[PDB]
Formats: sequence, C-alpha cells, structure tokens
Amino acid sequence: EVPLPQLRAYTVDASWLQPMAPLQIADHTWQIGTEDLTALLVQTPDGAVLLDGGMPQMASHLLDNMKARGVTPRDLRLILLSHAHADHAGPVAELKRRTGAKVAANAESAVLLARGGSDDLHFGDGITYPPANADRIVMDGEVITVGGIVFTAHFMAGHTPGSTAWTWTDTRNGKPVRIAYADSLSAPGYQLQGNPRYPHLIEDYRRSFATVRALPCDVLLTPHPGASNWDYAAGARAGAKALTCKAYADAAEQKFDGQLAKETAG
Ligand SMILES: [Zn+2]
Ligand SMILES: [Zn+2]
Ligand SMILES: [Zn+2]
Repeated sequence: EVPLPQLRAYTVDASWLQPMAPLQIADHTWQIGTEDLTALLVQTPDGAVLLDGGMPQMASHLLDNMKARGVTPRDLRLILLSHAHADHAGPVAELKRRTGAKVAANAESAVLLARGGSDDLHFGDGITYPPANADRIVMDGEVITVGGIVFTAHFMAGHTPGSTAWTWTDTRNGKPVRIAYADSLSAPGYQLQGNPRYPHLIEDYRRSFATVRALPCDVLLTPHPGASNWDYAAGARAGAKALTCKAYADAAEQKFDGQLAKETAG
C-alpha cells in the first residue's frame, strides 16, 4: 500500500543560492542578490528601493548586503518586482516584516503575490512562497519617485500576466545611464497554444517582445542574469558581455518561435 507523495520543495541550482558581495552597476545601483539571481538596490538620499529579492531564503543575505551599503532596515522604502514567482519575490513577505518597505506592483502581480504564487497559470502549486500584500497598485507607464530617482513601469505580460520592466536613469562618470530591468521572456514548460487559463498568451508575448525592444536601455539587466549575458561572478567585467534590450527581445522571440513549433509537433 502506497502513501501519497511527500511535498516537493522548490529546489534550484546552487548558483542561484550562492551569496555575493554588492556589485555596483552605476552610481546608485547595486546588484545585492546571489551569483545567479538579481536583486537590485537603488540608494537615494531619501531611502532605498529594492527591485526583486530572489528566493525565500535570501532575506537575511539581502539585509546583510544592505547593511554593508549603509542602508538599515528602516531606510528601505520600496520594493518593486519583475514578476511574482518564488525565485524573484520569494522573500518579500519577510522583508516587509523586517523593514520599512512597502510594495508597489500591478494588479496581476499583486494578486499572484497575495496567493504566494499558488494556483499559478502554468506551475499550479509547484512553486510557492510566503504571501505578501501590495501597498500600491501601479498602471502601465506609471512612475514612482524615491529620493529624486524616477522609476517607470512597462507592462510586458507573458512569463506571468503581471510581468513588468522597470526603467530609471542613474549616472556613471558624470553621464546618464538609462537602466532597463526587463523581466523574463521565457515560457518554461508552458502550454503556449490554446491554453484555457491564458487564451491570448501568444499575442501578449509578441507585444512584450516589442515593448522590450523599444525600452530606454543603455544597460539591460534581467532577473536571471544569464538571460542578458551578465556574469555577476566576473567582477569588473560582470556586465561587459551584456545584451542590448533589442538583442534580448530578439533572442527571446526566436526561442519562443522554436518552442511554438516544437509544441505543435509535440
Ligand atoms: Zn545621485
Ligand atoms: Zn518566473
Ligand atoms: Zn525566474
């Protein structure tokens, strides 16, 4: 006689959980997550912004890195998200409890975050995390300002309904640097065609390829750094091989077209 299976934890490649010291991207922007998951700290005179936190177990590491940057828990003002999957929004509930931070997200991302990633359109309950509430709902193109840095939301639905690119202008060498943190454009294991839970999935992805292509984008970063050819473990040449937003979108579209053809054949 055979029991039901044990719950299966969401396990990931070791590099996704490998701590790294803060890596500066521009004057006010740092990568503070792990070697293979992005978490961006943007430091302003009036407090800090975090874009993504990575996995649930990364919360204390993020706070240690924030401390090393001179940002105390009370100084963290705002959390923004690429998308509300466990490997990017994982520690958000805990960060809210341990810091001053409030969350701003679009309605789709807010709804998914509030169910801790459960009943995912594609993953079901396979990949979940502690639920958190959004404090502010943003609309497409809406801006949020913290200590004079202005962040713009660009909706790029597909990977999740609420997938979002965030853009802001930092400086490097007295010159402006237009940073584009573009969300994932993957569809890992997704049913793309005739998906009853996401009927216009293909059209949304196609629109999202165009959105990403057109972002203001001197430097592209992505939640999975490898998608944009970043190597956080490579120090001074971490960003050297980084893709443009144009090249990222193109590569994603080509991958997506191949996946569509494979699905039709499958
Ligand atoms: Zn400044
Ligand atoms: Zn995801
Ligand atoms: Zn991911």
